[PDB]
Amino acid sequence: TSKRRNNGRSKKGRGHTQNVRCSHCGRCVPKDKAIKRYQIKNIVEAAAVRDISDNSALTKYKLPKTYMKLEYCVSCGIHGRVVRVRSRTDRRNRL
Amino acid sequence: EPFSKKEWYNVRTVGQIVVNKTAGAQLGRVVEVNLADLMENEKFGAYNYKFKCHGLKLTTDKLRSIVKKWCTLIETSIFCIGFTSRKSNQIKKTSYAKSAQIKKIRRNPKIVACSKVFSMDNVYIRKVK
Amino acid sequence: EVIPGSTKDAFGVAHIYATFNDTFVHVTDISGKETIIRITGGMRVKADRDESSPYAAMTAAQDVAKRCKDLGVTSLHIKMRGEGGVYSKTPGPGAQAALRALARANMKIGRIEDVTPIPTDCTKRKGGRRGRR
Amino acid sequence: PLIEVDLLNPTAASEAKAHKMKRLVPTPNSY
RNA sequence: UUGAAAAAAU
RNA sequence: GAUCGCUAUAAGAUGCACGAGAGCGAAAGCAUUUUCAACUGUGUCCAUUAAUCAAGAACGAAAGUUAGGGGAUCGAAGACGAUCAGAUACCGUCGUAGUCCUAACUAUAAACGAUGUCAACCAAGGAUUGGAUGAAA
RNA sequence: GGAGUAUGGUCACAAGGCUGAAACUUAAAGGAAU
Repeated sequence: TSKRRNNGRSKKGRGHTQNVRCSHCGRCVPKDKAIKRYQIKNIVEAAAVRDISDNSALTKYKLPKTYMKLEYCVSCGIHGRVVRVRSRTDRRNRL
Repeated sequence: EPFSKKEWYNVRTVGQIVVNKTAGAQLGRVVEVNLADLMENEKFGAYNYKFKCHGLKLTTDKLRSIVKKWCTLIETSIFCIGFTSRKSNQIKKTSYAKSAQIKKIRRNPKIVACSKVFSMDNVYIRKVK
Repeated sequence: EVIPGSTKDAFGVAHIYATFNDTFVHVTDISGKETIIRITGGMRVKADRDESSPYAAMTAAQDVAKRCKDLGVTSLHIKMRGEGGVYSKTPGPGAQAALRALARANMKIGRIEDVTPIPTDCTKRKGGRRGRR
Repeated sequence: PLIEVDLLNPTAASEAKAHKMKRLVPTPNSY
């Protein structure tokens, strides 16, 4: 029956948590049950950073990076290959 | 011809602004410039200034960058921001402040010496209106 | 010769709005009220599925450079942005393609910045409880 | 515990550590 | 992006 | 004269990042900054006043009902366009009730820890929230 | 299974809630693991 001891969430001593929106589907998912991923990406990819630095109007400009936190529902997480169906013993692993 | 009616003006003078030639020059324009360009120094690059023919604002890059996952964010109002910092000998991962402690903390920001209340490192003024 | 309304070298601001359905290459002056040239990805292709492709985005980014050079603008401040109101804050495939194509045309690139609108506290999102099945 | 110790005659140090009501004969920590 | 169905007892 | 860009308005609604197997609450539930409960402390007081409870009584998500205000977004009903053998569905667009506040109802949920309340004993270990207590400045 | 159904009572403006069977039918219905 019980596939998980925490029932898949991360909520222990509360009764309710606010919903959030899956980043790919817009499905209402609880905050603690959401699959949370943090992405830091350069605005300019490695294939173009040469051209940008080449004809640049500044002297020592340091290119910035984005910072967005993504939350997925379970169905979108698995399908998007963010997370996989692990082994029965590997489920307990939490690293 | 679409541009034959255009005239150019001037405002470190940081740049030029186009305007339609007068007919039967209007210029409360708002210009957003970087503090690095104004002071010709890259140490001021994380700021944006507004001028009206006004206000300032932290750049969007910097504001996202200085938000850390396991600390406490403190804001007030002139908008100020802050974050409780770690310590050299600190071992536990999360350094949160109490609610009672937080209310005490509510060109250079040295605001920090609140160092007698908690450990703070990332103190900025993110906006002026 | 010198086109009326043109000047010497000058600084513009290039707002690139790349969703997954289209891409806008819009350049204005430093103020942001007068626009030099605005070319989307749709005005460069026939099929509606190519309104956002890198080729359409890059091709539209070449005429913008040509017009800017004629009108005296030589350097642009890039301001990248995607449809990030409440929907995906990820700029589409043509976001980088247009940006590189601007710098590939000997056009000096000033400060770059992501101005995708991040909501502080937003309204409801389209789709319902169960998302888009 | 698993390592069993004497209960009737607690050590001098051990009764200093334990809670005031959990000593063999509860005594206060005041004067 | 589309893919519905497979009689009863052995 | 759309999409797009800068600048200003007025409501409505929301309360990101911080935000966590963290906190509080009898449960439902509670996130912008500026009366009550509980834990620790105690050579303070009372002295069995306690536990569980048919009947009975408060609170009780969401939806729903009635009457006002509000009415931005989304959207049971509904209208179109697709896909299909058909589509009255998933997909796209528009949109009434509803989603918000006030007053009165309703009293149900996969109301879940599917684990009644109270008490005694009970292997090893790391970590955490709030006090008390030594050292460490 | 019939069934939270029929009837009786009661609560609500209403949807409904609470209390709540029987006739009849059938050799399984179900739980965890290989």
